[PDB]
Amino acid sequence: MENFQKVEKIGEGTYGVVYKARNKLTGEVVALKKIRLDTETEGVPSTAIREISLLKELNHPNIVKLLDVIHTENKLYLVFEFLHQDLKKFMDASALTGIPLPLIKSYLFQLLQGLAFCHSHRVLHRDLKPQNLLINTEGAIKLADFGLARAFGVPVRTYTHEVVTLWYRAPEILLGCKYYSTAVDIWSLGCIFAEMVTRRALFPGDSEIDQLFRIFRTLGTPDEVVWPGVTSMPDYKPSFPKWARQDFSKVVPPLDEDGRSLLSQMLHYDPNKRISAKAALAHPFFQDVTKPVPH
Amino acid sequence: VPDYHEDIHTYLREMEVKCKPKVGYMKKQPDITNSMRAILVDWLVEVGEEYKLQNETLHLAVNYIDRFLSSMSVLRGKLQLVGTAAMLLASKFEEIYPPEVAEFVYITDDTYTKKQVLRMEHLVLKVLTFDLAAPTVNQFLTQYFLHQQPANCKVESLAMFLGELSLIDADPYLKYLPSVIAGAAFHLALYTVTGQSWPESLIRKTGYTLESLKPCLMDLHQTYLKAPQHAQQSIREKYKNSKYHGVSLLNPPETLNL
Amino acid sequence: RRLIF
Repeated sequence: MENFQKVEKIGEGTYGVVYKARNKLTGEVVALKKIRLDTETEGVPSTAIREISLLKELNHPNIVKLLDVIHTENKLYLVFEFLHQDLKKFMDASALTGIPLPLIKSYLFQLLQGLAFCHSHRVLHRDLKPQNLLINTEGAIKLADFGLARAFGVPVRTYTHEVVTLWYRAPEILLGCKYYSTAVDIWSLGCIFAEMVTRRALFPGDSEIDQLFRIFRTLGTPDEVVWPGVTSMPDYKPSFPKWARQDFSKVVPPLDEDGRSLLSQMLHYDPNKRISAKAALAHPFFQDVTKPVPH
Repeated sequence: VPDYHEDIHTYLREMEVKCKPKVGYMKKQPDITNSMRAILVDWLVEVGEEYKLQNETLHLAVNYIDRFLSSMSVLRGKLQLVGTAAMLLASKFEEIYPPEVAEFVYITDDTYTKKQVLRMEHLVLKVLTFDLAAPTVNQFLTQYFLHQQPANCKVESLAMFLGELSLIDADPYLKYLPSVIAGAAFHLALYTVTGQSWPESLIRKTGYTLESLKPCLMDLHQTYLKAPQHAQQSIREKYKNSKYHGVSLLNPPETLNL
Repeated sequence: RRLIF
């Protein structure tokens, strides 16, 4: 820790105050997360148990590098690679013009790559959303904040009262599914892909039930044909309105047919049919991909 | 999305070799022994029942404990502190919300303080280098169960049951990787309920032939026959519940007819 | 319980 000089606080979150810092010996700039933890009650929290153990196995260009973990009597410092801001902050500032399409293409390509690496190493991210995606100035984007990420060597039992964040939750979670699957990360990403395109949230609900219905109203109320098992999902109700799917063209205007194709596959209602990250990468929407730089 | 079913199984096979403990370890431990390791794991089986924890959490805690005694000498009076710490860590990693530290302390009857528990947590994490995502027998079985034709609930419970028994006895089971024990228990449970055999699917999936499974399987058969006698019995008691179709009862085949 | 070792 003596080799690190604190430069400035760069926001907070889980763990507390994140600081930008510079290694005095190597010159490297770093993001320091500090976990005062509780040295009399709870110990290391699970978020850090998870983020550390899982990140240590996930070395990828589109996943933030945990560079080090420093231990002492009563502090645990985590040293991460530095990236100056998140997609949420970059979207709030790109409202007016919008993130240009080719930069959305490149962010989605990279995000799918990192998520593909996660899924194939049996890790569900679990909390994919714009504030948990970081960017540099050269056009890279990375999955961050693995605090809720979980290994799936055995299926992951869901929270009963979900915590993750309403607007990016998959309808299976909204319907009380018992286990998560890789698909829930895909749904989040597709909602994120939409949000970058149209500048608004895809399904900005105001309650769990309103969220379900905002989804049902846009993509149509699902049924056994579309989604084998729906009527049997724990929180399904026969009284749910049967909406007919509106036109997807008007839902994501700027997207060409290829983009709409990919988006609708990332938002399939049945989890087993939802496109995976691996296949999404071969989608034609990515044949003209480049790496532009954001302004 | 089983486009990763392959990769996951492949990756867990890669990680089980990296999360393996020193086979010899109990030998080079001047105060603790297998039989005491046996009592501790049997105890964790019940701490698990008391707090209605996942079997995976129980498997994970055993892996941590072995990997920890592989590098650190522990006196018998502190053994229960290692394990107690490993269950907390395992609980934090695997459970939706872990038990409070204070409960892990309570179940010891104050043989350790809350701070001593937290301190050991910390030490367990240094020694393990935060490598808590260890593959387990229970993880391999689950992956194997997708290849049954079709799923026989009694076969799943009983395989699970035999997998736990193997946690109790470093005695032989530390010499096999989790996937092999998993293989052996599945063949054994299947064989016990129906008379069928390590399916071709799995042979093709695992790269394991029945013959490759034969040493561990003979050990596991011995353990199954000998189980009503064992000093430790929390597992059999756990598996008498309707939850597992009481498989713990059915009579072990006296021969493997292998 | 304290573990008898």
